[PDB]
Amino acid sequence: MQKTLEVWIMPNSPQPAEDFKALVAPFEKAHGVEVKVTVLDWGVAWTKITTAATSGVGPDLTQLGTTWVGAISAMGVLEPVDDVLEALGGEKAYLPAVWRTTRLEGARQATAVPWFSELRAFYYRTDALKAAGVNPAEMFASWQGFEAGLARLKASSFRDPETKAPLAPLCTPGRTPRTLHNAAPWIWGAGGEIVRQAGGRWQSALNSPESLEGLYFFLSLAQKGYVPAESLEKNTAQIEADFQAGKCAVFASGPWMIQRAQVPEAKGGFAERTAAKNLGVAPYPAGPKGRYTFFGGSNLALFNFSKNKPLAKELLKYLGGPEAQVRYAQMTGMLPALRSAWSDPSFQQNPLLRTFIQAAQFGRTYPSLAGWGGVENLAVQHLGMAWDLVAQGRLTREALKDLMDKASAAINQALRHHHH
Ligand SMILES: OC[C@H]1O[C@@H](O[C@@H]2[C@@H](O)[C@H](O)O[C@H](CO)[C@H]2O)[C@H](O)[C@@H](O)[C@@H]1O
Ligand SMILES: [Cl-]
Repeated sequence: MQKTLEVWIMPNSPQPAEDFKALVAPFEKAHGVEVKVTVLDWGVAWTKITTAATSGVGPDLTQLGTTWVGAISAMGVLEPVDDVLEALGGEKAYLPAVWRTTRLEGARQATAVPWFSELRAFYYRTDALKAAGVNPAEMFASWQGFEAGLARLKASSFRDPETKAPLAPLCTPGRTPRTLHNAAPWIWGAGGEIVRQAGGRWQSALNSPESLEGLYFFLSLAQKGYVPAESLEKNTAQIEADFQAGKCAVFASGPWMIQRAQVPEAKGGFAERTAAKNLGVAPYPAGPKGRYTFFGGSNLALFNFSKNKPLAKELLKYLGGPEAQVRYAQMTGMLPALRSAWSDPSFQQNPLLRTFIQAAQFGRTYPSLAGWGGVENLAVQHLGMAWDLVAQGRLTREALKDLMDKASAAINQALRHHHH
């Protein structure tokens, strides 16, 4: 009789269950096991996972967002996977920002195996920068170059061949629960942080001088006319759609847009569009205190009530390992989490994907706190109010400071009270 393993995943790929079943079919055959997959919507998965964790009933493996690893690990419900990670090549096999997501911050044992990385870089219209007299090498080198490039893009008379209208210089979604990930590289490039250990415990640093310098630099680009009114009312998918449709000269996204530019609109791509034929990528520009690439993605964890921890760890080694890494990155439009897979020809032969791997060298993640969930909720609430002021042209350094002072009080309260 076939042995059984159960895995919970989120919708990472176009046919989530079918793709995952294709991914693991070789493992199934090699180990005489049927891997049962259950797909959870991103918005319901956290509660289903915490219900599994406290009830002691659930799958053998679950996908976790990198930002969830601290909270679940602090519940004491995850099997240590230092063995699996040593098998896959240890600390040196991962970018440091990815390695940080294998455990609760400061914890003795690893509780999650890196599966795939989300990262962000700037897509840009090669045609629009040429017409505006902007060298992408200079525009994406520094904050000064970035803003000077947007000023040249705003002044340009260039029109999209299909829309027959001007392009907005920069699009950024102002209506998203993931708004903190778009702010994070500006906070970081100014020498700031969302949280910092201050007198030995974690506190908000959103109201630090450096955090406020970075956030004002980014949010003030909208107030200067570089981001349209309508973008601040849109979500991540709607901004991708606006770039595909020729409305934006520059926007931040992940690697999946490259594949989408190769596929016809009938298959959900944008190969027919001017943007697909005039596509550039550059990493985030260097701020005054450094250059940082937002990293996220997903890991896999083993529940300590699993009835077959040895076979589950063979599946973690398979999913974390070279061949499965490349294949699942292709399926999902993400990067491999395993650093050795960044040298696969399927990343090396495409110049746009080579640029993503250059951006990956600056990768940075949030601290893996047990309380991260509450921190991010509160940060997003107050960043939402800051974007609201941007819409009215009423974001001053003082109004931003007042909002991040409110966020910091609330975050510090949440961090003190986190239940164990
Ligand atoms: O906040 C949970 C996790 O969110 C992950 O991002 C997901 C995107 O990659 C996917 O495209 O959309 C879903 C639905 O909005 C996102 O949740 C991040 O990659 C993780 O780092 C994060 O823990
Ligand atoms: Cl941070």
